[PDB]
Amino acid sequence: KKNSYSYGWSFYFGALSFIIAEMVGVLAVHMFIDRHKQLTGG
Repeated sequence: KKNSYSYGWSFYFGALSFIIAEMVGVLAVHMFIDRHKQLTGG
């Protein structure tokens, strides 16, 4: 006990990649719904 292990570096890059990929996905759904609403009207 009392080892004080650190999660250090690029494990955080995996975490940031999660956040970035999810923001990408939600913007993709934005593009779908707006692009379909464009061919709705007249």
